[PDB]
Amino acid sequence: MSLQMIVENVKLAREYALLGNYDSAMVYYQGVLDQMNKYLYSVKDTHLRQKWQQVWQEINVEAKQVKDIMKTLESFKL
Amino acid sequence: LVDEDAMSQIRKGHDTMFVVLTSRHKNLDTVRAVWTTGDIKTSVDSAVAINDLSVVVDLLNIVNQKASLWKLDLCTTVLPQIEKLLQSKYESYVQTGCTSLKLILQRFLPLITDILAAPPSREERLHKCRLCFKQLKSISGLVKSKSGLSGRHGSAFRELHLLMAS
Repeated sequence: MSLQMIVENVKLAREYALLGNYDSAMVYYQGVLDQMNKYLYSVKDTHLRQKWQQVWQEINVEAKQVKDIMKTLESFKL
Repeated sequence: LVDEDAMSQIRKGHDTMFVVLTSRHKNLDTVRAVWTTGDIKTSVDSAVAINDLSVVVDLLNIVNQKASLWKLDLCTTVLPQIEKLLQSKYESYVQTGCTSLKLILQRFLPLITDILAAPPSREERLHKCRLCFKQLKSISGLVKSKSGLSGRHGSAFRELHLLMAS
């Protein structure tokens, strides 16, 4: 995996989330977690494994926050 | 890039993201609790009082989807928010304001025009129409200040200028 691509996709996920484009934010969050999952699979260095797993946890936190915001927004009945 | 560099670049923004999204969700929950009463204007007023503009934007993106939920009174709250959004650096904020403005003009301009054209209970619908007109005139002045020269959001302001040329 390209680490530059992972960094870029985190930035885009966050930007869409900050701007209230939650649908696109979720695409990028789930997409970059898949990329980090594939990268972690290749990691043998135990120090790098621990550190990237921690990044994976933090991105999961943000992705879950967006999902829960979307659930609340969907609860606004018209 | 090296692993350490990539991870540093990613982690640098996490704390802010967590805090911003936590606060936004808290504020949306407050607004949602008023929304479920069915009092749409009070829900929007609560969002305005909280003063989290991202929450005003999220709420307008919802209400912009159903014009039938808009009462004349709601325009007196939304019009000032439109003026604020039209001055945003974010194209999506401007677009949300433009969408709300087009909805208001299509739904309420005929009524406003009729009320203001009447000869000298009813003084409350007249009062609301007079306020909406001054607020619309304020936005008209802003759009005219921004459309004589193509700006950051030139396309949106060209369209608004033509739409409000009445």
